Amino acid sequence: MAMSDLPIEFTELVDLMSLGISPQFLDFRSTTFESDHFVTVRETKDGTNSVAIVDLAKGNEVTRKNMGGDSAIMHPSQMVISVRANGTIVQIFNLETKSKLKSFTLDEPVIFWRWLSETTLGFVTARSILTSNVFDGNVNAKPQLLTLRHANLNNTQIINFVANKNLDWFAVVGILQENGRIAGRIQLFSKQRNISQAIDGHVAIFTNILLEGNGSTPVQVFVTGNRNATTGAGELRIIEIDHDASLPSQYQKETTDIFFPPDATNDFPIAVQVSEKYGIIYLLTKYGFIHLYELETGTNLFVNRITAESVFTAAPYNHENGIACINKKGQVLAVEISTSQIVPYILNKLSNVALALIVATRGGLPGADDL
Amino acid sequence: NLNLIDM
Amino acid sequence: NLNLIDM
Repeated sequence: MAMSDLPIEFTELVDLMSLGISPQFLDFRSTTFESDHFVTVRETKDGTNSVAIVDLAKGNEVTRKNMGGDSAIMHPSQMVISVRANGTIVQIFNLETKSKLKSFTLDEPVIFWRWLSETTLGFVTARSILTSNVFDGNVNAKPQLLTLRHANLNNTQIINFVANKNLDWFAVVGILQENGRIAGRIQLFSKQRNISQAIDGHVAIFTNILLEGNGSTPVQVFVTGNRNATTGAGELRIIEIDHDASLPSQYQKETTDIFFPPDATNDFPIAVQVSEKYGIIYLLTKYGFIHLYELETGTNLFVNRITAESVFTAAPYNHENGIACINKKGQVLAVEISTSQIVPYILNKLSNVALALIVATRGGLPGADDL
Repeated sequence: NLNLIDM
Repeated sequence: NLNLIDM
């Protein structure tokens, strides 16, 4: 396929090794990525920790600071850094105003954290799942218990924690070795119902879709991807949550195969992000394959290899219209749909008029005026 | 309790 | 106070 006909736009946002980052820190624990605004690299040199903040939105400007903690993340959009020492001491600072937003010491160590929203930080301990309203102004208030972890996440490495926009549905993802492969486990929690459900999956996200009949009111869907560690079968599922009975149109569950080539036995999904505006799911594998699916139908649009070096983390890109990731060589890579080519691609390469109409209509995209 | 989702 | 980051 000629490059001008690709339905995606690919960009290298930065090469971290060009900024002087050492490859020994390019790993899931040390180089963190909450959004395409920033990359935070925790460095240790002669026994002393530091953080390098790379501002991808400002020409890859690097801000370096010494720190006493051993784990650090940036906010999705603001110059707010969250630092912890050995899971127990936690401090969150606005680097602009210099002000301390949160400062507390946990009795039970935090072992994973992730921004759930612009206002809310999620914490997972050995036993518990918590959230903090970081910007509530009460500096010493500890995170609030959301729920206990489900036993299905026992013995997993926690790799993600996501929520819906209403902050009343949540998913925690962990991985473990099983049958010589990596299996994924997900705890889904409804805050309104105070109920958890254990499911199999490597990736998860909550999103919204506008359906015919429903005016401008979206319906909510949960998107999950899985590779079965016994059978090797890959599956994407999209399922409605909390249907508003006032709305005439419901989202019928969709299931789609996730393709794995024959020599990719040990590959699995590592990230999923969604463009709400365009209704496009972007699913990335550990080995660097990107898979696009249309959100309404679950149709697999496109599969391509964006990197040969393994991906270790990912985040939304371009106001959550795409996906960005970091590979083991320190390249920060981004994919979003080509607004000029996606509809022609569906029409001409997939020969799918109905799907072309769906995508064109939802996104206000060119290429479908003659249908 | 029912499943939250059909999965 | 302890500050974990050197501002």
